Amino acid sequence: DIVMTQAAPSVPVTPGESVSISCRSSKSLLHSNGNTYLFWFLQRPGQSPQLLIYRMSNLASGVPDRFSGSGSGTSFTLRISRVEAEDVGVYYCMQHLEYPYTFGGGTKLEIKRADAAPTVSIFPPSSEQLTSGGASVVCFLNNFYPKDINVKWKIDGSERQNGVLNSWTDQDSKDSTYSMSSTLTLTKDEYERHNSYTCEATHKTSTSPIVKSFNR
Amino acid sequence: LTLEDSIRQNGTLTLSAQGAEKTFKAGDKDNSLNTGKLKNDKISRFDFVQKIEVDGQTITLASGEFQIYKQNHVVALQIEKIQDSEHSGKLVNKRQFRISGLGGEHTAAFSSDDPNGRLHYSIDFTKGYGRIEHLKTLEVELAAAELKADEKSHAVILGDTRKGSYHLALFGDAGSAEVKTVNSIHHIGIA
Amino acid sequence: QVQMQQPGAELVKPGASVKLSCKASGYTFISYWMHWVKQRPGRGLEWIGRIAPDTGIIYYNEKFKNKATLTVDTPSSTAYMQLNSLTSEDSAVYYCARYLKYDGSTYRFDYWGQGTTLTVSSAKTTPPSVYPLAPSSVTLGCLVKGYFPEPVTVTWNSGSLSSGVHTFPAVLQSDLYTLSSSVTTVTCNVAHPASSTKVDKKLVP
Repeated sequence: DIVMTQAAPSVPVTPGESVSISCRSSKSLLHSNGNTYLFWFLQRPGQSPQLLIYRMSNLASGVPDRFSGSGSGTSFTLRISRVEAEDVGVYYCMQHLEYPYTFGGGTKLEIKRADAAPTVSIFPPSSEQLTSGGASVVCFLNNFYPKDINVKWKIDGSERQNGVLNSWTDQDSKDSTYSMSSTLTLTKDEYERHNSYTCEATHKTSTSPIVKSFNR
Repeated sequence: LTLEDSIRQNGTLTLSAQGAEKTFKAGDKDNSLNTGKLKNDKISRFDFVQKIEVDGQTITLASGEFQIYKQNHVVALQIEKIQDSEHSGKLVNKRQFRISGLGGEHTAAFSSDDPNGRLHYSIDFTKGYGRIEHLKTLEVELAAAELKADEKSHAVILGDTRKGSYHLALFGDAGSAEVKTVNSIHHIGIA
Repeated sequence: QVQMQQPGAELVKPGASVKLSCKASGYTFISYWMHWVKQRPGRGLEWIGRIAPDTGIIYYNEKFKNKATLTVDTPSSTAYMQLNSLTSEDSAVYYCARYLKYDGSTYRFDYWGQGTTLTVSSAKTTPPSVYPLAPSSVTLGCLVKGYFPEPVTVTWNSGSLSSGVHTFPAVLQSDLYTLSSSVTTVTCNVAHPASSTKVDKKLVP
């Protein structure tokens, strides 16, 4: 089987500059008819792969002029002349010269943008959840950079280490920013035994950490 | 003059030569060609492309050389690039020789890359035996048989090849032959 | 227009079989091959096989020789794919893609199905529990807790409110999934295709 290799796992780039994503093949993708059968694909998170380049250099309908295709035998490269934030995602090369059709590993485009601070949002458990016998305090860390952030909880001034589940978003398609959500799962019982709850975020943005709290 | 059997899948036929391309679309009677207006007793070669349209885009099904023989009253199609729509899905460089011509018939030579061929056949109205030579193939003989309208309203020889099959159509006051050798099944024409 | 419809998700018990469908619309269905692609959770796109509704021929990847069975119904303009003796390593997303039987077009892998999220496990489908999260810009949340299996489709104001939305990836705790979504007459629209549920919750003080 033909082996498609994308040596770069991810490439960083600043908005407005030029990027180059490369892909190598085990055998020449040039057929005797002279046509090189190579595709380039963009998979945005939670979406189906989208054709970008066909025949190694020809742009596909609906693909912006920024995207460019080039290559030879056993060497192929996709180029974005001016990288915008909407280009974040994983780029896949694919051969269809021989069965089995084989994809490349995928190179994620990462956008280096200006350092920004997280925006804390805190939320008391809803009345419906409290009626349901559960209690989940839910904290949001919206629109920050970079992805390295840490989270601490304070139940009545004491730390919590159980039932703390965290989730991280990918790069924002416009803001080039990240976001995070931490959820503290409590019962209707022990949530009713504490008054002060605090969610604390630590980041390079400020020396003094940001914590937002609430009291019932 | 008008060749409708040379079109595939009810598509097009772009014959192109000498900086000019005429597209004969099937279903229209306006398509026509030289009724011997080109040089007689000579094989005139054209570069043809067969195309169809699928979902608003034209796709070439085959291409290659297109040669004709002219008399008072045989079209040959040397395909050089055909599509493997069954397996590869790619326009491969497969070479095949076919014959798809007819002219003005009455009612009652060339081979694959071998332009210099002689057709010496004779027939008398007993109710068509012929010898073919001057070719790469060593030693082919058309087998004599009867003739009839055969629902074509025109006399047809429908002879054999010597284990073969030949067809010659009378005209005026024209044919195609199939032969099977060890190397491959060679297509020959009569004119 | 060309539209290819796939079921959003499907849950089955291990060791059983499943027949994924991919309907087609807006093009001459017999002229196009049908390819199937698996994308497992994490990373990696595998090509499985193509089926020709005109010739009836299936070309397949040897890795899926005994795992996949490709059939087509030209009258209904639908292609099917049957997965057999399902194991845990078959939990993945499966795509269909058109591929014109002819070379020289812009009609190869140019339209992709939305994907079918196939989850194979012994558990049972649980519809989600949706709780609105409420306190110059206002942040509003929406908790979608205790559903199974993935995925869900969180949406705000039927898609009208689409800038500033932050939907977070799910977390697998105690055999069920849970996510949350934010945004900065506001309605949280959650759908769970596996249990066939749509929930519209309004965010109010």
